[PDB]
Amino acid sequence: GSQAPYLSPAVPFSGTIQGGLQDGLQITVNGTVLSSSGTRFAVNFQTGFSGNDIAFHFNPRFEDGGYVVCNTRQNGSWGPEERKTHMPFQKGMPFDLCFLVQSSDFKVMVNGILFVQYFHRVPFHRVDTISVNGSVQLSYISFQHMYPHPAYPMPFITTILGGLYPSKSILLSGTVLPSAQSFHINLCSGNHIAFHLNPRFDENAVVRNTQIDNSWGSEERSLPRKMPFVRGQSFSVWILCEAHCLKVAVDGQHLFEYYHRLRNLPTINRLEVGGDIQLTHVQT
Ligand SMILES: OC[C@H]1O[C@@H](O[C@H]2[C@H](O)[C@@H](O)[C@@H](O)O[C@@H]2CO)[C@H](O)[C@@H](O)[C@H]1O
Ligand SMILES: OC[C@H]1O[C@@H](O[C@H]2[C@H](O)[C@@H](O)[C@H](O)O[C@@H]2CO)[C@H](O)[C@@H](O)[C@H]1O
Ligand SMILES: [Zn+2]
Repeated sequence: GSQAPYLSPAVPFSGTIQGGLQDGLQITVNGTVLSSSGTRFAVNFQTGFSGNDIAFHFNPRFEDGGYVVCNTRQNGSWGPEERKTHMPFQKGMPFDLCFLVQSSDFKVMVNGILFVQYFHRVPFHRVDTISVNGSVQLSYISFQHMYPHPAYPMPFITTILGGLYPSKSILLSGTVLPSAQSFHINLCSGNHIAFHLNPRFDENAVVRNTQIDNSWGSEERSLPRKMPFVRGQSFSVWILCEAHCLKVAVDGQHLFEYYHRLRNLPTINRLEVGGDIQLTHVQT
């Protein structure tokens, strides 16, 4: 069983990794590097919340042409720095950063490409905390016990085992096709669509509705700001189920609430994704 994800955690952030790091554990970080608020950010796998002991410090730096520093801190002492002289991140752009823990190292992938392989210097069992600081904003941090990035056929239909309930979250990472017209995300119950999320680029709107016995209800189109999705750009979306409504955020920014119309939450046990996007991650 994998622990629940951290949704839109505020930076600086520090959170427990339930059960500590384990061989086969994959930690996914979806966020966006700030456009004009600093020149570096870091993701740390550490022991406790002090910072004196960081088993793995992943530090992208938008300095001197861009590079990334990897190191370990033990009892306040930094070890030999391991640097990658190329920068896979971009200011103002969302990213998919995944850490795969293995017996001898951390496999670090950025937007689907293996970027760094960091051999353990400190026993990975001693890591019980993940922290994030710097010029970055977070959408979510998820956990999954293990392909790190499998191919998702479109449309993608999958079962939400156990269905919905208060505190249940659904996560999605993908990319809007450059030529995208629209795409949708449905949470279904039998022959009904409990929740329909439909971003439309041509209409420049994000439509939400419910379909009962093939009949659509009142459309909800409210948005706190401009269209959050961009053509050709990667994105992340999380849907949090509460007793009275669903809360939806895109790239870490709350977009809206959608009060339940179909109330038997456990029956909402199917997720369907279709349209003009490519999927990267899905957690149900
Ligand atoms: O409410 C979601 C469904 O909308 C349908 O289109 C609506 C359209 O949004 C509205 O402006 C009006 O023209 O009525 C249409 C038909 O109901 C979509 O066709 C359907 O796929 C859902 O997205
Ligand atoms: O090594 C990780 C650690 O680096 C510190 O900065 C280093 C710097 O990278 C190096 O070139 C210089 O010789 O020493 C500095 C201090 O050790 C950062 O300050 C720290 O936050 C970590 O990123
Ligand atoms: Zn990933």
